Amino acid sequence: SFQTQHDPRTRLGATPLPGGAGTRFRLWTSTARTVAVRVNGTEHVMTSLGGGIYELELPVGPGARYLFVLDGVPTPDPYARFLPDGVHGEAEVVDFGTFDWTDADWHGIKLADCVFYEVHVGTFTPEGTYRAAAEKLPYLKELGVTAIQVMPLAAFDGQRGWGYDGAAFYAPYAPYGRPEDLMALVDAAHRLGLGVFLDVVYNHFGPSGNYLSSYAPSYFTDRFSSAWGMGLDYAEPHMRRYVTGNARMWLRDYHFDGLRLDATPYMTDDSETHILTELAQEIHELGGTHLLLAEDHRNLPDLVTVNHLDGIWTDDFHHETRVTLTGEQEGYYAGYRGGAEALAYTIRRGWRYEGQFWAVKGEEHERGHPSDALEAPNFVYCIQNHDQIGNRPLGERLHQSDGVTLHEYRGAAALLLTLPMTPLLFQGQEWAASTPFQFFSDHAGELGQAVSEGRKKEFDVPDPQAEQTFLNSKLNWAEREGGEHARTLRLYRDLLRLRREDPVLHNRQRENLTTGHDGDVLWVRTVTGAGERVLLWNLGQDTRAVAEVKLPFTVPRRLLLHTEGREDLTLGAGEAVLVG
Ligand SMILES: OC[C@H]1O[C@H](O[C@H]2O[C@H](CO)[C@@H](O)[C@H](O)[C@H]2O)[C@H](O)[C@@H](O)[C@@H]1O
Ligand SMILES: OC[C@H]1O[C@H](O[C@H]2O[C@H](CO)[C@@H](O)[C@H](O)[C@H]2O)[C@H](O)[C@@H](O)[C@@H]1O
Ligand SMILES: OC[C@H]1O[C@@H](O)[C@H](O)[C@@H](O)[C@@H]1O
Ligand SMILES: OC[C@H]1O[C@H](O)[C@H](O)[C@@H](O)[C@@H]1O
Ligand SMILES: [Mg+2]
Repeated sequence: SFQTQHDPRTRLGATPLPGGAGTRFRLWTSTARTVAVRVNGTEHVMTSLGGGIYELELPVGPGARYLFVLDGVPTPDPYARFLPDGVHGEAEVVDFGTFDWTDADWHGIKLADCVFYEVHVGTFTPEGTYRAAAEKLPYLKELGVTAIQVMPLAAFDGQRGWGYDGAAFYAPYAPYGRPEDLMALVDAAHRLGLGVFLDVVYNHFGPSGNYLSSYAPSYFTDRFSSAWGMGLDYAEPHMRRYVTGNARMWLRDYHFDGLRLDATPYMTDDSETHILTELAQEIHELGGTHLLLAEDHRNLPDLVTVNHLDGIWTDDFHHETRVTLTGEQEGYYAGYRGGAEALAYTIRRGWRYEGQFWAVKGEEHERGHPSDALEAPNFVYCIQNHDQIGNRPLGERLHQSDGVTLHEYRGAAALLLTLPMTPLLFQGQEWAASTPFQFFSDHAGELGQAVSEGRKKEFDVPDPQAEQTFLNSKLNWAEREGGEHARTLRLYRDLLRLRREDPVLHNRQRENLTTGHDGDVLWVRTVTGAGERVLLWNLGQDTRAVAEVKLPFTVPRRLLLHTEGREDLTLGAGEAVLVG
């Protein structure tokens, strides 16, 4: 009996009318005294319906250009479906009915079947567009990933950016391509049997191009703030519907299989039904198999069990892994010892912090909750993602950090890709890419200068505003064909094939997973009705024979995969083996 709050009849923004009758324009304003739409350069006064709702139907169709005029001020449409001249410009009318989808036989992807591959459209290819990205889909299918995780596409200011400065949430960022180019990308992925997920940012708007307050200051609250402005007021139903409307667009209109909600701890809502719960209700009302994941550092199972999200990006695994390999202790890395025993524990518990004191200076509190309710697929694990690379001063990747060997990097991949938790890989990870992933932006004027200054002060640090910082983050595809890059790629392929094919590795139950250690050797054991597998990872500096590792069970004898392709059951420093 949940009824969506959304009706195409009353949708805010510009919506094509049936019967070729044109377009219905709608907006909500709490403060404007005069309200007009400017279409293709001509102003038309809009009809006042009450409740600050304004509407007008005109015989213009898809492709018409418009913005609204509030008390005589031309103002971009926050509900714009496309912004061909960027976030300060006219919107284009978009008709979602005209694209010829060929993915009728695609029915989404279950979380337990996902191996995510995180893509930044601007850097994934030289062109930095959906059309160029689509040409890499067969490579990704053959690689063995099953779901692309696309960084945010909401329009933001400037000619490149990560996506976290999105301001017009309904408008795919024009430099990447037109709406139909995005549809072509999703349709192509589906035809290859790959899922496509989108990163969406419902905790804040970027600093440039967000005009919602021009319509109604009450979209936002002074009670709390975001990084860029006033906090998003989830007590206000129009603010709720701005994001639930947006979620439904991406899923229904662009055929995304799921969404990754950025920084859910900062979606503040004291309503009876939390906005996260209402998001789940709204997307499920679509009657598909769409998934919602949360990026959430609180180690809070209620995200799944109460808000009915599907899973959670859980960084304790990533952090424990990095500290294991580097010994670093700056910032939140101080929360972790690292090492075989620490990793065994963190895997056993899903996440490490289940209520214990987090002693990180400046952040001290009792962090997290018991993980018992969560099942293996509910945890999303990685050893690399945009933040864990990009929030480093030089944006270097794990194998590029001081004191990490390629052998260790390959061992880390084996651990990640054999665990029943849902893995995520960052673009280029699979071939040990030579290129960093640095923080880049392209804001205008004083704001641009403030970002450059901000980055310098926070930590030579590459200037985020420099074109070179963007270009230095571009993938170099040719390099994967040779040397250590090719070796790493072969291993990733072998791991992903084993994940797919191995009947024991099909396990998705924490009940069947056990872990432990002998000195600096980590072991991870899976036992199902199909058999037994053990992953051993030598995190020490010396060589260890599998036969001499003390285990509370008899080690399986058959060598299924060795991270350095060795014939015998011996582990060099940093190496791993899967036995069965
Ligand atoms: O404060 C938020 C929630 O805390 C508890 O929920 C967590 O802790 C429980 C055991 O302490 C677990 O059973 C549960 O899976 C966790 O999410 C509390 O039980 C909830 O009602 C609170 O909302
Ligand atoms: O070598 C001095 C440091 O020893 C420990 O850290 C190392 O050993 C950990 C396993 O116990 C690894 O995770 C870590 O990468 C190593 O640096 C100790 O924890 C540190 O506090 C010492 O500085
Ligand atoms: O993983 C825990 C960390 O997550 C970060 O994203 C939080 O903002 C930071 O405060 C915390 O130390
Ligand atoms: O601005 C007048 C009213 O406009 C809309 O109804 C908002 O949903 C409501 O919260 C507000 O009180
Ligand atoms: Mg020992």
